[PDB]
Amino acid sequence: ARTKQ
Amino acid sequence: VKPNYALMFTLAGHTKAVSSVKFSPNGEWLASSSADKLIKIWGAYDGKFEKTISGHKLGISDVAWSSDSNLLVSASDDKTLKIWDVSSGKCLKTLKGHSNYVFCCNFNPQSNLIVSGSFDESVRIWDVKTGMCLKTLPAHSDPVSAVHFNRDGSLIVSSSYDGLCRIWDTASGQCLKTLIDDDNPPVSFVKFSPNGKYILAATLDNDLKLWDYSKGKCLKTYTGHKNEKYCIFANFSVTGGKWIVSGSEDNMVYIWNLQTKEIVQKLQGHTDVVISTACHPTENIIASAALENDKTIKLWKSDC
Repeated sequence: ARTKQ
Repeated sequence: VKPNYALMFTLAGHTKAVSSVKFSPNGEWLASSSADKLIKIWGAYDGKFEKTISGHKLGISDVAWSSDSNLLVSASDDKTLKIWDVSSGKCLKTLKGHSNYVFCCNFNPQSNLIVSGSFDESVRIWDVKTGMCLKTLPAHSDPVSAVHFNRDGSLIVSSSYDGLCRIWDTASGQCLKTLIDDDNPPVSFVKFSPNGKYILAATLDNDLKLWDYSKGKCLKTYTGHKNEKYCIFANFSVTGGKWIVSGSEDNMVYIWNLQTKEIVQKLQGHTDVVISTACHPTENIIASAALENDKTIKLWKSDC
């Protein structure tokens, strides 16, 4: 989820 | 001196944004984690795909290697962390306890412990052998963006969207120091310097800072890149010249002179936010990975 803000 | 990193390879395979790239301690492997719920192992020198390790139910935000390059730990949105046997690819254990996304993880030098940070605002210390949680630290008042052990394992550093960076005593779990960065902007990443006397922290105000945590003094600052939205990894590149490496939201990899704070090189090629970068342990090689519109991993090499 690091890939989402 | 200014390194001269040039593109070695582009590693494609992940079906969604990549979230983290890490070099194994022995230097022959590169492990990647992605929002696609998979972990892929690649050859650090040939960029050759080696295998896919799966099991997590949801996206993975981070992965870390054990000191012997034999184990791998992952942090996922499914609220668990998983310890994997790298050679067989099977899940040795599933660490359960966090009540929300697990965002970051790391083994201590002894590799008998695992430290995790989660959106539940806690930092947990786990026993590798049993997979049990030994301690749950009420670390912050917002999601925890990063967790890291120092070189002797006695300390743990954590960063959080609450604007704080904290130093914890591993054995007791008691806080030894809390650092404030005046305006207290969200801390998106933190990590000890190789020697353990400094802490490199990234804040969502497009800024990176090297702190002497003991003295609570800022020794250097690194700016010029773009970082106000994602938790981008930052590194210490010590194989050749001493540099500070970090991804950036403008699709480039930034490399700074550690002492002069001067930008010595910007790597172009990725087509989306460069969310992660790692520095090879012995060679002047850099691994970078980007988000959804890219999904690739790039290996760069320099004479440095």
